[PDB]
Amino acid sequence: VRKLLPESWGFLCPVHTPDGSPCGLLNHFAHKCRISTQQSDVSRIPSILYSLGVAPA
Amino acid sequence: MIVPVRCFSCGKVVGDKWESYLNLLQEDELDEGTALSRLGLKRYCCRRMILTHVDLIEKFLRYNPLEKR
Amino acid sequence: MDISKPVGSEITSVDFGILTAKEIRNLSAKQITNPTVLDNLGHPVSGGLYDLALGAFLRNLCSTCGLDEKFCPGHQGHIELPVPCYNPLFFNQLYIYLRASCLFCHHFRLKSVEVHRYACKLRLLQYGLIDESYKLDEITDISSTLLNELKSKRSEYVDMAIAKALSDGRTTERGSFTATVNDERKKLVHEFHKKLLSRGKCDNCGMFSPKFRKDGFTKIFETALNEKQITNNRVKGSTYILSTEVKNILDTVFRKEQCVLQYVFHSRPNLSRKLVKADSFFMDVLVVPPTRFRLPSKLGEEVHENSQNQLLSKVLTTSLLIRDLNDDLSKLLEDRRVIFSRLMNAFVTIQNDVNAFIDSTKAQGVPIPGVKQALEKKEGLFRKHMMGKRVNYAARSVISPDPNIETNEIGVPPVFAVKLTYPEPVTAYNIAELRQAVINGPDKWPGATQIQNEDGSLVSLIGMSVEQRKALANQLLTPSSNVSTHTLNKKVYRHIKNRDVVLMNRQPTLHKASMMGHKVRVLPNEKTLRLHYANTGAYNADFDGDEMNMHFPQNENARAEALNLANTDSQYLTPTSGSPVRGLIQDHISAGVWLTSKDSFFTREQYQQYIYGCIRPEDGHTTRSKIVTLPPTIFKPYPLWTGKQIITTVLLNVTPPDMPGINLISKNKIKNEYWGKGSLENEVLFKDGALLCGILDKSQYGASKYGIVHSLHEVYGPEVAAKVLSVLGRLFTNYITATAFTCGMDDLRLTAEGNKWRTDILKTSVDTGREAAAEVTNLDKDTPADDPELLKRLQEILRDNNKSGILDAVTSSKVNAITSQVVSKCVPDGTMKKFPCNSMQAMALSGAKGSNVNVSQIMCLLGQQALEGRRVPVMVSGKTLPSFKPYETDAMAGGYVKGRFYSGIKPQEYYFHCMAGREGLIDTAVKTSRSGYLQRCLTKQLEGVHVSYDNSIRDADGTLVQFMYGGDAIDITKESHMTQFEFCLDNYYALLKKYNPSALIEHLDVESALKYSKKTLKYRKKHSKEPHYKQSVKYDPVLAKYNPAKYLGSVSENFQDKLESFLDKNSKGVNEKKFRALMQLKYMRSLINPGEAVGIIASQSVGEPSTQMNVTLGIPRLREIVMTASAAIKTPQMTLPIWNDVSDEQADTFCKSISKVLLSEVIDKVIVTETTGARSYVIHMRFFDNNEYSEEYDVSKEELQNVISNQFIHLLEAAIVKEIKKQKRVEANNNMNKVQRDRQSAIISHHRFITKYNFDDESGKWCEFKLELAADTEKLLMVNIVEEICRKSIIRQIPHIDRCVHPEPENGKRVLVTEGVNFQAMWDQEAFIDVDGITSNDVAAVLKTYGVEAARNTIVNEINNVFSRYAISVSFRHLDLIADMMTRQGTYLAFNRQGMETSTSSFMKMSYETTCQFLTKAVLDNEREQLDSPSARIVVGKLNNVGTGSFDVLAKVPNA
Amino acid sequence: STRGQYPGLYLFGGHSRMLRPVRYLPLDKEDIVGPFEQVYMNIAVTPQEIQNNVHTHVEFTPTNILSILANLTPFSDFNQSPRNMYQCQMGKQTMGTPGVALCHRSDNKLYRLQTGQTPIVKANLYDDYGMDNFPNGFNAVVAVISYTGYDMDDAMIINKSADERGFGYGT
Amino acid sequence: SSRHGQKGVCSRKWPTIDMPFSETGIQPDIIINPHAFPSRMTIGMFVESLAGKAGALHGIAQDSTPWIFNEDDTPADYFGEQLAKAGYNYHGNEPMYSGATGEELRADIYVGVVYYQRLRHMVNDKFQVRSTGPVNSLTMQPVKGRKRHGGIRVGEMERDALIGHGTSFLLQ
RNA sequence: AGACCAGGC
DNA sequence: GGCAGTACTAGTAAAGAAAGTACTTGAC
DNA sequence: GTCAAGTACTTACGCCTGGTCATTACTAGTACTGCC
Ligand SMILES: Nc1nc2c(ncn2[C@@H]2O[C@H](COP(=O)(O)CP(=O)(O)OP(=O)(O)O)[C@@H](O)[C@H]2O)c(=O)[nH]1
Ligand SMILES: [Mg+2]
Ligand SMILES: [Zn+2]
Ligand SMILES: [Zn+2]
Ligand SMILES: [Zn+2]
Repeated sequence: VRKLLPESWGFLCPVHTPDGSPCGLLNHFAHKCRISTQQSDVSRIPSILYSLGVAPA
Repeated sequence: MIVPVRCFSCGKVVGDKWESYLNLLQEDELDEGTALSRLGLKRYCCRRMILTHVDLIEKFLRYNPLEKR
Repeated sequence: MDISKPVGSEITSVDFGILTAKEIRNLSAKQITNPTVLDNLGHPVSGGLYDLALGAFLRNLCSTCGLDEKFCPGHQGHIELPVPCYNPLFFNQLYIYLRASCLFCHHFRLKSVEVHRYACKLRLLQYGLIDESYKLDEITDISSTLLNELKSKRSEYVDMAIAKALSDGRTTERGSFTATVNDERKKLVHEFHKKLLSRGKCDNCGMFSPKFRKDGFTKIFETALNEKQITNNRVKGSTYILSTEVKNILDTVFRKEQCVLQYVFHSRPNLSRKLVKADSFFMDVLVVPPTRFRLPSKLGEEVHENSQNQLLSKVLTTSLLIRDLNDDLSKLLEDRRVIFSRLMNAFVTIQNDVNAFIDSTKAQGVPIPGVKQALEKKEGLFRKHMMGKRVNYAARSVISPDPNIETNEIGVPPVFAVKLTYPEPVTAYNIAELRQAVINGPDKWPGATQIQNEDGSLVSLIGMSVEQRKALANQLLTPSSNVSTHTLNKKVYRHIKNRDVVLMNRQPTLHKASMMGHKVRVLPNEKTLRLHYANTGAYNADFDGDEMNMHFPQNENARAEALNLANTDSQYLTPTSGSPVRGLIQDHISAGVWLTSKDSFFTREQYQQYIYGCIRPEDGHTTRSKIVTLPPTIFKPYPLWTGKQIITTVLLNVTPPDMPGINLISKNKIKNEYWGKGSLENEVLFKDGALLCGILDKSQYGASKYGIVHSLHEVYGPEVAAKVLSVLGRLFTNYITATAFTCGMDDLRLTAEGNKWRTDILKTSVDTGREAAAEVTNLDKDTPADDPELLKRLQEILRDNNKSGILDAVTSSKVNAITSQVVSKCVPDGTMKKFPCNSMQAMALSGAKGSNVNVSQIMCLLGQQALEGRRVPVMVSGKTLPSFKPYETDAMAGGYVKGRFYSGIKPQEYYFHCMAGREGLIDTAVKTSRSGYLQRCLTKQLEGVHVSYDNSIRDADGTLVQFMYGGDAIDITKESHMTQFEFCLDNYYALLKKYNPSALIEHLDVESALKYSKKTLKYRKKHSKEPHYKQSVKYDPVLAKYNPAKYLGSVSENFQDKLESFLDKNSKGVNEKKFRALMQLKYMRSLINPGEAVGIIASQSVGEPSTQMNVTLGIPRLREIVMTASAAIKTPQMTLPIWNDVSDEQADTFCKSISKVLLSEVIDKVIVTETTGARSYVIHMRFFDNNEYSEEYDVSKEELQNVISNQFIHLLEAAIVKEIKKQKRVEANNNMNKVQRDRQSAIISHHRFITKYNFDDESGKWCEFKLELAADTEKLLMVNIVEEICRKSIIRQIPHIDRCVHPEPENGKRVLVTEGVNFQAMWDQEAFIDVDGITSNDVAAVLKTYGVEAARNTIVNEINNVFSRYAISVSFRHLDLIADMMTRQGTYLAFNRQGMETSTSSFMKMSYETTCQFLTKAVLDNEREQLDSPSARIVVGKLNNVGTGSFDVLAKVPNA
Repeated sequence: STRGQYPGLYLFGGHSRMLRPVRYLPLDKEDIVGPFEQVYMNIAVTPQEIQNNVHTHVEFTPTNILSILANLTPFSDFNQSPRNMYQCQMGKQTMGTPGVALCHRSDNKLYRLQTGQTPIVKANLYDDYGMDNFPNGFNAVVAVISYTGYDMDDAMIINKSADERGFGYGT
Repeated sequence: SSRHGQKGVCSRKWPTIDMPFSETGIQPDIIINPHAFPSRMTIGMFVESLAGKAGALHGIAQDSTPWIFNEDDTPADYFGEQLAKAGYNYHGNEPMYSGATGEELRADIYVGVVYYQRLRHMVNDKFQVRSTGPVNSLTMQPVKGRKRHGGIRVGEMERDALIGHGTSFLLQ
């Protein structure tokens, strides 16, 4: 869990992480990693997936 | 916070050159290297005082508890 | 402590007994009775917990002694528990004797002659008669007349054997209790209690007793007798029971069997002849502690009562409810049942309160801690306030580095010089300087803060003016007006001067050189400690914010130990390897390269300035009272000196005269090729104290063996080598402040040719990641990266963890051979600025600071970023990173970064280098905590082992570990130049002065040990061609017969066989016999002194190098060997010596016959076929071709048929029946021949539900067999069954051996390593394996088949090569004692709480862990201990028996 | 894929996601992607490393992967990586300037350096977060030299007449 | 501390007349050891010295956001030519004298203006002393704590070091 | 005197 | 003028992702 | 008598400096006030 996995490219900072006991666990975001804080407009996406070729469930 | 009197590495008096520096960048449109050379700051220890001074006292002075606001 | 207040009485021993109820009614000050602690208006109520009879409480006099708060010691009180309750320390043993005993005749349920068999074997183990207890057992439904004749002769044998052994000088009437008779007594009582608990009927009168039940604590139940065997209790002509009745049973059982239980509860003979009683296991009276020890905490108004007062109130609350429940019974069914069902509930709650007061984990109802849990762990009492303590007279501050300090001194601040103080008693030789100190005052160094009068009184100087303070200066040396205090004098607590001693200390104190005794020198300016640079590697101290402790010793016995014994000049060599830890570090090593160069020429003013800047005769560094110089190197045109000639006269002034100069031929770290062509500056040369050739380096001064400071330590002494490190530390500091040293950006550049060499090699790395991928994937060569077969198998590699390891080890093996081509070519040959001017190379080659791999990553390329063995991890998609496409075969894409720190690394190179950097910061964190508990388990066992005056190392209680330390009794810190015979011959006349042969003959026996050393040397050259089992030796070595510390020439046999091998070869006014007479004197003075804390040193020499850290390896291997002593070893092996007759082809077809073959390893696929509606199955297991597995596994076609016939189906028939039980909650014909129809018929007959069977008899490819079931059964999977059976069925297996590998021949010999231990089965293979050379890894299996001394030899080599893998040299004297301590009982014992139970010291076992488990085992044994162990002499405050306290001091008084 | 992650098309539009801007190469504009989304696509770190028909996106800058403190250590691709990791721990333990409303604060312990400076050597993100409002250090004439003997292992010295003039002074 | 991981306490406030001085007349206000660089490999502090000094001569701020330099255009080539246009050298070295002896030193000294940081770990928050003081109530041992004039602890790992030297009166 | 949190080496 | 309702008061009672041995209950 | 997994009690670097928040419900009582 303390390792620097490559999936954190652009989301967690590779270098800004403390030493010793919090090493690897406490870590900081990248400065452009925004976090979504509102549920987005979703309700028109199944109407425009059925036109692209999706058989309905 | 406020401009350092008597720069740290040699001892040249530097604190009388802040308001002359902002004059020679705003009215007389000089770059920062010509203005430090016109004020007599030749050694690069003397140059990095006026060049890199933040003048943070102008941000402190807006909190005056001795006056209505 | 006050040295002017003696003490005549001493505690000799302690012994753990049970505190009876009759004593603590006479012991008690006042019985306390109500559960109110303190009433209103802040007073303590009389009769409660806070009481004035229990001690003075809160500004109020005591009611027992009448003293105030400062002088009342506190007094014992008690409560009266109304019913006898269960003591939770003894309930696990009370429940043993409550069981296993008859309730009718009140013996045990054993026969009375076998209870007597343990009554008199334990009597023989109280005395020192470990061997007579087994002769007693050799004495032999049955009438009860000969049993009295049997009990008579066994009792007469004991009374004769005790009488004989006590008469024949062996055993005291107090008995003998060693360690190995504690083993035989613990083995005998555990066997006795185990046999008591397993009895059906009472063997004295034959009828049953109802079995008791304990679900949890606080309660006991007995069960009703069965409905069948009530008949036995009619032919002799569930229930909760009370603790008064449990006591009523065992007050009868312990009386009917008094003659036996006296020996179970006594380790030593009971000279008091007290009865053992059942009141021991119960407690009818709680003892409340003194009220001093339960004062309440206070934080402003937030005052809370103590936890023990909360627990003792709830006992008193129940102790009054249980009396108020006796109101109705005193007055007297419905009026009787509700008052009795509420009384019985008070019995349980008063038990649950007396448990929770003693043990918090035996409570129920985050809980309030009891009295057990104030003792147990770290933050207990043995470990937080006994073995470690807070101390007075001690400072701690940040350290700052400091030259101009004489390498044995510390620099103390002024504000530490004011506060810390020392008691000087005034004498006739103090009132000059100690009158001046008391005039100066508390705030003027050197001053004084207090005067202690003769009466014990103490006058402070703080609030005093100077006129009042000069009058007390005339009061010091006055005759006392009191006759009772006429021999006492005043003590002036003066400040710390420059002559005092100081004990410095930096955590973690991993070894004893991390806590040294420094001298003092006060400094005027700032508030920090000042440490010289030769001490910075012994404490492991850097100066980025280290703070370290300063303990100031308070008497002359301690000042004489941190100046002579714990001194920092005595700690030059560490006892781990014998290598120095002290030396100059970074700037001084970079300056001796420039000073001792050929270019350094100094004029007459420069040459004489550097000498007085370092010698300074008035401080006492010279030895001539005048600085002597040399003639210059050059006389014309003007005189010039050399930096060789600087250190020649630096060493000429600090050396003692009339003793010749040093002679040394050594080498250094810088090669000859860095100084040009024909250079000789690699070899250093000292001839009569004159440096004639060679640079001076880390190898000469610095922590490194056989340099010039290490050689000055040997020939001249430790006081010289500590002075040379001061003078050279000032010679190089003064050389640096006039001729400095810089590293810049100029030092990091390559040439335009070297950058061309760099990029042309790295263009060959663009195809390296593809060649390594094409090799592992088993394509041939030259396949493109976008090949769909290359990308298919690389996806197959990623999904497996082992296939990805052999891809990350082939690419890393190829790209690190491209890294090794740039470092070999571009440095130093392609660098712009070169040595000596290249300061980046100049301090990496000289060992000042840096490595060759550090200048590689700076100037050439940074390399492969290796993770924990592997390369950079890959995502699920086959991408190593979002920048790189999936599964590309690039070296850069997998962690090999080509950019260097000079010109930068790319953002994907930066992210790979951050993965490897975080790996180092976790291994620096998580792997410095695992070695800390290795050393704690080691030091607790080995705290008391030490050299005796017999030169025979042994434990504190007296049991003997070894007969001689290392076999030769020579100290590791004194045996460095012992076999450096070419060094000691060149320095003969100067080493003869320090050993002084002529003045050291009278107290010796020169004549006798030399003769018997020739009787054995002539015998061993004549014999000893035969191996060791034939050698009836007829002669011991001179160490086993003669004392080597007294008899000259009593040396070891390697020292004799290497001196007679040296002195035979070369023939060089010293003759042959005066050199062998001075090495035997050098040997005898290099003996180890008696009293050395060897096992601490032996356990610090393993725990401290452990922080530097297809088989298990490292600190997990040391836990398997040392700490756990596991017989369930993780990866056992066995090394098999191949004969010279069998070749490499006869050896690897041999390892195919030992390594196991599973049935799973031979099967291609298994196709079941189920048709239901009798559930049918067609199990068709398809193999590989017969030419494929008879070559690979050497399995024949017919042997594979026998595994299916006799082994596979008998495991398959079981797995089908096991599941039906647990669910109740193309090919040939059928008329083939007569034998296959009867081969089928035998399979059907001997198995349960087979109806058909046929093997491929002509080709060995398939095996099909029908397998019917009943129609009642539901569905089984029958593929997950078959796969699990096919992995457990074995074709061929030697038991406990799973693989046999033929590795490459390491170090000449031919080696065959297995992966499992079976020594019996490898003895049958004499024709292939040398059976008398089979070494192994399983230390517990070599003990079972080859014995104790073979396991002792095995454990030394296995604890050796865990340090030899990391190139860590720890000597075979520390590994010898850990071996002989772990096998000291003939078994393989661990360094843990299970392996230390056989030990005499009770406080040692109680201090380590499980404190109140060793506490109960001591008080049950009534165990007296002699206070021998170092952990037992700190609990009771005794001087140790190790080192300085290993003897007494007597004073010769002239008059009678 | 053969034995990989379970396939499917997963759309996410809810709260608490992790999101970073990235530049999308057909019709060059901004795209916002997530960690579950990024593991199967091919972004490039600079537009001089785009390979044809494999790269869908590029980053706007390689320095949008580092944090606030991580972008402000200068020339960070020349340092060994633990010494960049040590700086992010030690860049936020300095005696700097906490604020300018200290007359209206009542915090129990506060560290204020008197005359801070802006560096000659700074990132372009320095003047973008307004770290000139909070100067956490000072420019110092640093000579890399073994001259003194008092600064060998890890230590350092100051000119004595420098902090007679206020060099590194704080309350 | 610098902005690169190069921490370290102050050893002495070395006086101006004892410090090295250049030919331009300046004196450094920080001395750092060159032996802190090879094992640590912080070349961002070397190139901050060229970038800081060449910006102090011209009155300009050079940016240092990472990966603005390739392997083709090394910043040591970039900031060296800025120092060479001002009169200083391409490598960032200056000819300095000694303060004690006054002689010309051997090589030119690597100088420059880098940005230091003052950490909050002063001595005054550390640095405890005790001769005697308050004790605990039930052990009569000194109190844990610097600000209560309390003592330091000699634990188990320091107890056996006093055993291991064989000094039995230091342990008592 | 504990809990949790932030550090130091 | 004194009665009873509330709102308070101070009063005393309840509060989930590691290693090893050792004991022992399970069936047979 | 016994194997046998199952259940139970144990440790898990050193010491060093800071800061914080650390009893709650309720229950019966004396007093305050609105009222007739
Ligand atoms: N017992 C412990 N010792 C520590 C701890 N942290 C630091 N130290 C000691 O302080 C020293 C710090 O060394 P570092 O961790 O910084 C390893 P580093 O690569 O920075 O060495 P240098 O590069 O030579 O400075 C080290 O010798 C340790 O003995 C710790 O958590 N526990
Ligand atoms: Mg350090
Ligand atoms: Zn200046
Ligand atoms: Zn008393
Ligand atoms: Zn009986």
